[PDB]
Amino acid sequence: PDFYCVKWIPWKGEQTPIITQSTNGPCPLLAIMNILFLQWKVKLPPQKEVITSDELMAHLGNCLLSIKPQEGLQLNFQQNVDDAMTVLPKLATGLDVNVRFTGVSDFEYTPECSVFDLLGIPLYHGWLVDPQSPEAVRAVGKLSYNQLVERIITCKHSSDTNLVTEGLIAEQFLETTAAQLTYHGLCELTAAAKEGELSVFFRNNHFSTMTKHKSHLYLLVTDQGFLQEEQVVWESLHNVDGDSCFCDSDFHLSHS
Ligand SMILES: [Hg+2]
Repeated sequence: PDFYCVKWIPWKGEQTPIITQSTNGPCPLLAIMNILFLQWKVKLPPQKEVITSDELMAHLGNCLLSIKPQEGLQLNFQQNVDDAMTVLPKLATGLDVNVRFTGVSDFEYTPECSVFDLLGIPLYHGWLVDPQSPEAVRAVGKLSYNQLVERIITCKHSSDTNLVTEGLIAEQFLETTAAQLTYHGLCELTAAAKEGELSVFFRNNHFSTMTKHKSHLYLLVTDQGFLQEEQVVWESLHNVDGDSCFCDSDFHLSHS
């Protein structure tokens, strides 16, 4: 959380910085910031090696406050900026994220969602309930995750056996989809993402910087272990869980 290592890479033919972490924390700061660095919206002095949160925060503050309104939600805009600013300091420490299983862009709104929306950064997750299993669909339905854990507990202590049944139908779905990415999710997520756009991907209380390229998904390699490995930049998100290929800045294969 204190200091982060900067990694310089040849992004779109220009030396561009990227921020690394070994810690694997639940801070979306780096996910958001790396997107901004990749879009050249923040620039660092060429020599830079290490960076603090307070700099990144500063850079982010300026970035949000420098957004000119450009066509739609008017009184919302000004509240969203104020919402973004009030929650801005939380982005360093960590964040509760309550997904919904109804679609890849679906969360319970908290004001931290304003920062993504202001900056035009999509937030996605892959924890989707399958249409194929329609008992789980019925049991989960409208509910978000933290609502589903409440209802599961409520369903245990019900005397009605219908509810107690569904309380297990749902408790199954979380047990079977424990790694928070279903195959149905990965398909829907791929189709959803705009080719060559940067976005943030949520899974197991981690935020990753994501993009789509030749209609395949890749995540940025935040890992500090590959700090020296300039040729290791993107990692494929082709399978639901397992083996994955690494790529350089231009999406060509690479090895260590
Ligand atoms: Hg959020």
